[PDB]
Amino acid sequence: ANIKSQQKRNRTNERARLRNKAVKSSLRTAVRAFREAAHAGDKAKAAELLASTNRKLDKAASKGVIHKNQAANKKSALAQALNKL
Amino acid sequence: AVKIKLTRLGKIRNPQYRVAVADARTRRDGRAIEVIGRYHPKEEPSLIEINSERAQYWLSVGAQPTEPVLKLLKITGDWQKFKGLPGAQGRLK
Amino acid sequence: ARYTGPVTRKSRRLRTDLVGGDQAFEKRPYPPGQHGRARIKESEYLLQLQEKQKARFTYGVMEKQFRRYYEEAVRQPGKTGEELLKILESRLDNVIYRAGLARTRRMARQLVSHGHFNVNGVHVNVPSYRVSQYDIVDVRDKSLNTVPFQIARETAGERPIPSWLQVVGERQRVLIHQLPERAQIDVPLTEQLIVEYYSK
RNA sequence: UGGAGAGUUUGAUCCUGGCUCAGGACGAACGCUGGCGGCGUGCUUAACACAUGCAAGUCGAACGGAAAGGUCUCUUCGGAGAUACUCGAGUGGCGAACGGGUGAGUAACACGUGGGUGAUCUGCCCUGCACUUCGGGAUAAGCCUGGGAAACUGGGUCUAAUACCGGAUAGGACCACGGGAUGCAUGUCUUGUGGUGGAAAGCGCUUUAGCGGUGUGGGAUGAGCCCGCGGCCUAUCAGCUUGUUGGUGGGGUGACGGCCUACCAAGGCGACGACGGGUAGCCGGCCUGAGAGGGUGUCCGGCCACACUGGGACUGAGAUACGGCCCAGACUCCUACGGGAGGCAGCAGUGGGGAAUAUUGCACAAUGGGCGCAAGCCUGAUGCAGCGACGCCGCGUGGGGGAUGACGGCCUUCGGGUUGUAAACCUCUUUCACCAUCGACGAAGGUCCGGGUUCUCUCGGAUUGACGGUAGGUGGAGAAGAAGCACCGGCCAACUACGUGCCAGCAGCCGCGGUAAUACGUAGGGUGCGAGCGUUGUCCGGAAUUACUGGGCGUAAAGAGCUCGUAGGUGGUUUGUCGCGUUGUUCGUGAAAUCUCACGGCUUAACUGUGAGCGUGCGGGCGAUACGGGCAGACUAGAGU
Ligand SMILES: [Mg+2]
Ligand SMILES: [Mg+2]
Ligand SMILES: [Mg+2]
Ligand SMILES: [Mg+2]
Ligand SMILES: [Mg+2]
Ligand SMILES: [Mg+2]
Ligand SMILES: [Mg+2]
Ligand SMILES: [Mg+2]
Ligand SMILES: [Mg+2]
Ligand SMILES: [Mg+2]
Ligand SMILES: [Mg+2]
Ligand SMILES: [Mg+2]
Ligand SMILES: [Mg+2]
Ligand SMILES: [Mg+2]
Ligand SMILES: [Mg+2]
Ligand SMILES: [Mg+2]
Ligand SMILES: [Mg+2]
Ligand SMILES: [Mg+2]
Ligand SMILES: [Mg+2]
Ligand SMILES: [Mg+2]
Ligand SMILES: [Mg+2]
Ligand SMILES: [Mg+2]
Ligand SMILES: [Mg+2]
Ligand SMILES: [Mg+2]
Ligand SMILES: [Mg+2]
Ligand SMILES: [Mg+2]
Ligand SMILES: [Mg+2]
Ligand SMILES: [Mg+2]
Ligand SMILES: [Mg+2]
Ligand SMILES: [Mg+2]
Ligand SMILES: [Mg+2]
Ligand SMILES: [Mg+2]
Ligand SMILES: [Mg+2]
Ligand SMILES: [Mg+2]
Ligand SMILES: [Mg+2]
Ligand SMILES: [Mg+2]
Ligand SMILES: [Mg+2]
Ligand SMILES: [Mg+2]
Ligand SMILES: [Mg+2]
Ligand SMILES: [Mg+2]
Ligand SMILES: [Mg+2]
Ligand SMILES: [Mg+2]
Ligand SMILES: [Mg+2]
Ligand SMILES: [Mg+2]
Ligand SMILES: [Mg+2]
Ligand SMILES: [Mg+2]
Ligand SMILES: [Mg+2]
Ligand SMILES: [Mg+2]
Ligand SMILES: [Mg+2]
Ligand SMILES: [Mg+2]
Ligand SMILES: [Mg+2]
Ligand SMILES: [Mg+2]
Ligand SMILES: [Mg+2]
Ligand SMILES: [Mg+2]
Ligand SMILES: [Mg+2]
Repeated sequence: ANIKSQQKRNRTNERARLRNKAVKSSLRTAVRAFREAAHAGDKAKAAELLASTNRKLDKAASKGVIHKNQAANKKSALAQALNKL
Repeated sequence: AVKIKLTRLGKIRNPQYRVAVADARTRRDGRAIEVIGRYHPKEEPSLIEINSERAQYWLSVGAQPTEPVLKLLKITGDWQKFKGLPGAQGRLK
Repeated sequence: ARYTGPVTRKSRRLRTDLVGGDQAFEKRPYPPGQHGRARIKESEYLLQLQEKQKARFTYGVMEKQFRRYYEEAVRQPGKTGEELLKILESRLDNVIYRAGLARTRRMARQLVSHGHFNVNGVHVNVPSYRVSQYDIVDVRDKSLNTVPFQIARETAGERPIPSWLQVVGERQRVLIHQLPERAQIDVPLTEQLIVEYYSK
């Protein structure tokens, strides 16, 4: 653009979007994996993967890649999802 | 942040001023949350007044005044009686 | 702006000797002009207009200023004509006329305009200022030993002094007891026709 | 505490009834004229295209580094020496969503007013409590190079941080089971048990310089959403709606929600105007009016929408993201033809349209804002300043005398009248302009150096104002430099003469001028104004000529040809209750500014400030039930059998 800050600001925006992309790819692939676990109803791997799923979800919440309200929404969602498995 | 700033409501050749509480992200002649004083710098000593009992309320809750208001705040003495200084008394004339 | 013209002409036109003493008046009491003697049509609007012109040219007041004074007189509580006369008296050139420190209005006005006057020791040069209660009507200290200002002494007995102002001795300073109401106001003119006029 | 009428239909009349006029106002324009000051105000048309300049920046107390200044040096006599204050380029944080403009679009919870959020978010600000614990790996920048016209970009080493990643502990995540409080149902808070989980950081020091960070509870503020009421034309727009109406399970959101989705049912809106067409930003306000109303939404202020046209995401607490990004489209420019750049409805300013609206100025002096421990830097916000009589207010362009009532002019009944104390003349004083000079308040302010018990405070010293040598005071000179505009038959205030002779022409209206014009041109006089006066246009008034206040329908315009009947409007007598209308009181709100009253100050005024009304309305509580309304009844008088 024109402003000395604006070029630097965009150079930071690309960094933000890419490092954010790593995270949301991780959590999307992981919620899909949890759905694979729950749909099968193994209840052993489904029982033991929560230690990873809520772990990385709360990591995401702490780093602020997403926001704690929807974080709670999703974690309640899968909690009640296995509550009927 | 909530600011106690000096808002200009004067003429070309007279800068009358009137002190309130307002959000920082607001223009001068906008909506002030509540009016707590006035300042006319045209008489010999001054024309100064602050409410002196909502100013304490705003300073306690976190309404930080600006740099020209901080001086006037020591003058009315509310700063000293809010910070526990030995010069708590007002010092206007 | 000021009229800056003949006075007995408009005294004739208004058919009333506005100023105090005029030999140019009373010789030809009819209005001037080449048709000076014709029988004028006594219309209501005619006498109202001549009457408002009387009220203006008596005090040397201009049109929209007279307007503004009338629109605040109407707004003031009670009546309107008494207060309009009150305020047009309270103009300080009329104050000098009542104090007797002038011969005619056009130099009572200029003694103010030309800065020979402090009120509360404040240099005033606008002749439209309104005197308040208890106020002092004073002169500059350096005005002394000037020809009109010293003929102003022995000419203080031929004209009666109103009771709303007090004039004193070797310090030629007036004290305004109060704002004069109705009676001590000299009345060369009946004054309800101004009131009627501006409802048109 | 506030309301005016006149002309015009007839031979004459009285009604009805239009038309016209007398008033006021503008973001105004045009004609003539023109001194200044104060204070306001200035693209109303093309949301048409923009040359040129600035309008968003900040931190060396976060780090790697030494591009410039000065230093400790050597020493070429013009190079080396980062160690070193100082600091170019560079990494990160915050800001950039505030701030300013325009009103295109929008008839909409967009706006005004009042509420709900037990359905929500809110960086930096304040407060209460614990923690700062171990580590890792990259990368910029730099350096060596490659390609391309550039715009820009590929390759290889090398280095950090409050950048990134991995950890341990940590309740305000979750689930389940329970307590304890409250309701307004989904529900709300405080807790316990158990099982899961997620945070951080360092930077400086004259040796009591200091800046941080993180997890959270509560405030404050900003915001989001939803809803009752209100606010244009039109039926020569009557059928609109399928994610439409609802539900369930999900998804998604900060949050409820068809916001989205799978399934199921077939519902929702509308004659109280759906759907549609046209027009339009809305408002406190402004203009007018006696008010009710009518017109309008310009300065100011609040809200919304938009940013060349159209569509979309990102970061971040926060996005119509005007001076951010992605794409398409239209328009201007460079290209070496492969490719790229631009968006003034920001401050100016240019071109173009119009009847028409301005300086490519100064200062950050003040305030508001951004950043930094701070000094400090940025701020076309802001303060100002220039131009436009564009509007309001104020003030001058002399005053007192002055008859033989002078010359000249005009008329004339030829004796005179009129201009006219108006002039000549005498006499007096300089508001404004002229010259000279001093010279500001706006700054109990902003930094430095004396003293301060440290936070603080001044004894008291230097220096800092765009406005500006400006406003203002004083001295010098002499009426000396300073008036024009409109109109004169009635409305409407103001008349004679000469020139013209249905011609020129005037005019708002009805009318004038065809040989004697108070109505055309000129002169004189006069009137109303006056740095203003007139013409236009627009709006209100008069217009009780859309009538709620406040009108009418036999013959003036106006009773449907008649009846029945739908919605609607309206409804006899009486009893009891509800208290919706109505009504009383209080609380809250009805921002500020505006308007009114009283004071205060700018020399008065315009203008400003303060206190009191206004804010008519709305929400909650406590009263009432006379009238209207709902309900439960009763009567026979209306109505019907
Ligand atoms: Mg930066
Ligand atoms: Mg993948
Ligand atoms: Mg959910
Ligand atoms: Mg007839
Ligand atoms: Mg006739
Ligand atoms: Mg009529
Ligand atoms: Mg001219
Ligand atoms: Mg001015
Ligand atoms: Mg540097
Ligand atoms: Mg921006
Ligand atoms: Mg903005
Ligand atoms: Mg415009
Ligand atoms: Mg390294
Ligand atoms: Mg860590
Ligand atoms: Mg843990
Ligand atoms: Mg910091
Ligand atoms: Mg479906
Ligand atoms: Mg559903
Ligand atoms: Mg759901
Ligand atoms: Mg439009
Ligand atoms: Mg009326
Ligand atoms: Mg507006
Ligand atoms: Mg405008
Ligand atoms: Mg444009
Ligand atoms: Mg975000
Ligand atoms: Mg731009
Ligand atoms: Mg502009
Ligand atoms: Mg033109
Ligand atoms: Mg500044
Ligand atoms: Mg400041
Ligand atoms: Mg200006
Ligand atoms: Mg002017
Ligand atoms: Mg003009
Ligand atoms: Mg004036
Ligand atoms: Mg002088
Ligand atoms: Mg007349
Ligand atoms: Mg003739
Ligand atoms: Mg004529
Ligand atoms: Mg007109
Ligand atoms: Mg009417
Ligand atoms: Mg009309
Ligand atoms: Mg009628
Ligand atoms: Mg009838
Ligand atoms: Mg008829
Ligand atoms: Mg009939
Ligand atoms: Mg019947
Ligand atoms: Mg019927
Ligand atoms: Mg019916
Ligand atoms: Mg009924
Ligand atoms: Mg009844
Ligand atoms: Mg006063
Ligand atoms: Mg006053
Ligand atoms: Mg006021
Ligand atoms: Mg108000
Ligand atoms: Mg019967």
